[PDB]
Amino acid sequence: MDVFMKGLSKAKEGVVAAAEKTKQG
Repeated sequence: MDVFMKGLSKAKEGVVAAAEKTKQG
């Protein structure tokens, strides 16, 4: 499940990226 965790975390970074970009514009 390590890979799955990395996959989720990788997606999270993108959602965070979106969250920051959206909350800053």
